[PDB]
Amino acid sequence: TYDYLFKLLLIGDSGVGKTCVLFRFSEDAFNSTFISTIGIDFKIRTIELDGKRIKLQIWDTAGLERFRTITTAYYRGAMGIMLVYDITNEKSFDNIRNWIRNIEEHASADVEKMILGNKCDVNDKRQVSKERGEKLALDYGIKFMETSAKANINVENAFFTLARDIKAKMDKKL
Amino acid sequence: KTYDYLFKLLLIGDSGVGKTCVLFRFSEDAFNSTFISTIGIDFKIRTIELDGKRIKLQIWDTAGLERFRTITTAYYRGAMGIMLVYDITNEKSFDNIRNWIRNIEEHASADVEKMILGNKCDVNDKRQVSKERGEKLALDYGIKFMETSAKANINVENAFFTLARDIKAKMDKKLEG
Amino acid sequence: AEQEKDQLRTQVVRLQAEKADLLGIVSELQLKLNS
Amino acid sequence: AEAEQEKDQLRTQVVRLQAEKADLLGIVSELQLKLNS
Ligand SMILES: Nc1nc2c(ncn2[C@@H]2O[C@H](COP(=O)(O)OP(=O)(O)OP(=O)(O)O)[C@@H](O)[C@H]2O)c(=O)[nH]1
Ligand SMILES: Nc1nc2c(ncn2[C@@H]2O[C@H](COP(=O)(O)OP(=O)(O)OP(=O)(O)O)[C@@H](O)[C@H]2O)c(=O)[nH]1
Ligand SMILES: [Mg+2]
Ligand SMILES: [Mg+2]
Repeated sequence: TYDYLFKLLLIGDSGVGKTCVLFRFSEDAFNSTFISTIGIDFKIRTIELDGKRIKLQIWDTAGLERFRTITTAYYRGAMGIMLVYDITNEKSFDNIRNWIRNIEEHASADVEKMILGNKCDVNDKRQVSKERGEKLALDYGIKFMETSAKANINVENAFFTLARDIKAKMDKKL
Repeated sequence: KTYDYLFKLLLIGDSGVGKTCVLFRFSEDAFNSTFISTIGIDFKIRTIELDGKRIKLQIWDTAGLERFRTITTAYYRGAMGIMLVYDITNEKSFDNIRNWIRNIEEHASADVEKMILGNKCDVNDKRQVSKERGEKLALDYGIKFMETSAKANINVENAFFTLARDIKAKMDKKLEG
Repeated sequence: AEQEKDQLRTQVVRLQAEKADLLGIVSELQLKLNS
Repeated sequence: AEAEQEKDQLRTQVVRLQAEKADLLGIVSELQLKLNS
């Protein structure tokens, strides 16, 4: 049923769109009604890379601090982590540095990482320039893109790229 | 939380005796004859009412094959009731109930509620284990007994409601002190 | 062609509840390993 | 003033949820072995 199996997480502040980004990836849909994640949610999608079947087990964490202990235990064993902020919400962007510390303190040293500046369709309420997002990511040597679950921008590209990077690192070891 | 009580139940017994079919009948009020052996474990929820209170049953349907013994036995701890299922058309499955009871006693709590189900009682012609023998085995162990049929829908509701009642009564008596 | 709309909806509701419980169980098991 | 989802859509939802359930059950089973339940 699959050639590789990759564990992915999405982390970042409550409300930035982690569930919507995954919902767009998982089922090509968007719903604007906010239902904050209770602790954790889970989805499966199998993609193909280099003619091989890649099964993605994707864990969608709650962003609220009340769930930190529950969500943090999923970091061990993760092979790729999406760090998500909301381009209309400067504080969610500022918090990315704290989220990276949480990764570095709990996940594998070589876990693959990617930063997503989500809600890039709401340019009329933007608080974080694309340039500052690219710079933060450059400061940490992490890949970066702006996404929109609602308009379906860079969501496919985010996961396929993360998955490609995980696979290349795996393949290099053989 | 919709519910007032929460009971973890297990079904155990030899492969092919009908544990999954008994649960499917309780869960979804249907029966399918095509055998699909359970891979490790399956899981079903059903909420019933006893004494005007809402009883959520978390029901774990274990694989019977010995290849899955390690996986399935780790579910024993914390179970509050266990169905021990054999197949009235299959004497070996009945003979093995005593081994399943030993597996319960070695891994579950001392006061776990237990019940023996003699399943496929609709297949009267190919019966290998008389009802009297099933009743006597149960009597030897002080455990409740019923003959059931997932297919003809005999005693499936009765079995789960009785086990739940016995669990609930044990808890209530404990609470009141 | 014997499944019907309401049976299917009920199936979805049932699996969604099973999923919710299972996710709770994974989360708690993971915390018990983490000590 | 909003649409019933189709049963084709319902059929797909069930398949997706069953596959999720199968993985989670496997994950629960392996975690319990690590704890020595
Ligand atoms: N315009 C626009 N709104 C979005 C987008 N993504 C999410 N939203 C909105 O932002 C709200 C929050 O989205 P969620 O995915 O639930 O946020 P979350 O990160 O999963 O929040 P928690 O589960 O609490 O951690 C949603 O109700 C949507 O209305 C997007 O790409 N564009
Ligand atoms: N006539 C009749 N057949 C039954 C009954 N219950 C189960 N069967 C059949 O017996 C076979 C085994 O049923 P299952 O429920 O899959 O058995 P199981 O105990 O769950 O087997 P494992 O998962 O391998 O442990 C299936 O072909 C069912 O159709 C019953 O009450 N009456
Ligand atoms: Mg969410
Ligand atoms: Mg079975």
